Amino acid sequence: IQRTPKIQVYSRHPAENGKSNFLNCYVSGFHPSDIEVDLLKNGERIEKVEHSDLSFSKDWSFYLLYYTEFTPTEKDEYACRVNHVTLSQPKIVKWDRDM
Amino acid sequence: LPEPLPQGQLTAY
Amino acid sequence: GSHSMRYFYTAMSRPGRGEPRFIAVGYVDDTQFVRFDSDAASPRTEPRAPWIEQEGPEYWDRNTQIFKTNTQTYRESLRNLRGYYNQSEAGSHIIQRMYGCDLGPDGRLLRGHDQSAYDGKDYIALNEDLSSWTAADTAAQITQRKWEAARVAEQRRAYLEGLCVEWLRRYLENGKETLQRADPPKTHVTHHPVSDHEATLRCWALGFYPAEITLTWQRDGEDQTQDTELVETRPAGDRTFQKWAAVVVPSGEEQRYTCHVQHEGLPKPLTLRWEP
Repeated sequence: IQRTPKIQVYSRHPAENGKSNFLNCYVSGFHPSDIEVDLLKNGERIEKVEHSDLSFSKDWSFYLLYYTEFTPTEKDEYACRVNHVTLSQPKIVKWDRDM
Repeated sequence: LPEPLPQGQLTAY
Repeated sequence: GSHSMRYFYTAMSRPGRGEPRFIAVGYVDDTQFVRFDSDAASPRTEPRAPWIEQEGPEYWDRNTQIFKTNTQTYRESLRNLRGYYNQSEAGSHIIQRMYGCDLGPDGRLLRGHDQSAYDGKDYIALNEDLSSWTAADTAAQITQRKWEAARVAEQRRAYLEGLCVEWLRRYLENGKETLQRADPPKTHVTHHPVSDHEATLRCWALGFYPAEITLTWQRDGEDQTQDTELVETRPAGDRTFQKWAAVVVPSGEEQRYTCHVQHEGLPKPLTLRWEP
């Protein structure tokens, strides 16, 4: 069978409005490995997002870290959009600086 | 260092 | 302390979109140090940690030959397993291999590992004796018999007890400033009211390495395992990890809750409470 991805959206460093940081989207626990991940800024896709090399956990499920530089503000909204064979529609997870 | 190739033919599954 | 080295191979077929892709990544504990991808413009073993860069050309060439040969062999293996399961040539499948050695705090071999899966399910594994196999089904038994006839277990054992341990020790020395350095978690508790009679207490652990950590909530000294929301430990991107545990508590009873943190970087388990 297949396994759907777990998704976490968060920053590398504590969020400080106006200060450069890194926005991360960690997808894990999925199988097969093909997966599409986009990082969004106010609904728009961020270009040049980088990701880690494919690896997996002891239960064989895969994990990947997608990341890009970003500067947190009070208004700007960030999120991660994930698509996988196990999803009938892309899953959107908004960034919450408290999560 | 990963597992080196054997002397003979690498055995497939 | 204790350390381990692991290589993770992923071979994925994709009928109609070229030959199966082979990716290999190597880790020492929770630090990746090498990668190989058959889909790269110019497939070659590449460094992913500063301390491995000092290895000479011979090392990289050796690695690349191994991965290039494995790339081809896994394509045969994917064809073989498709047949073992009477599957059609139309579907995409994946073979994964995870292997390596574990060392104790004294640098001695604790045990070796060599496991494989097909489409995410355990297929065949080398037993702890590094001499016999455990096959998951009648298909894996074909591989088992083929590997027993070719004395494959002996090759795996020779590696796991030899080069695996020797090179892991070398890496641990060359990267001792990081690989043998445990960074304790920076901890704190946040408070988030949910309603007039409930509030969320979230215990944070940030900037720690390695990833192994124990984060739990206690109410009056009793573990709240069932009522605790525990997110998976996640990478920060700077080698460290993050994690949090949360519990929803009755307003005014916050002081009855204590967060406990256990981490190699900590000489003694920590106990925290919400500090208004």
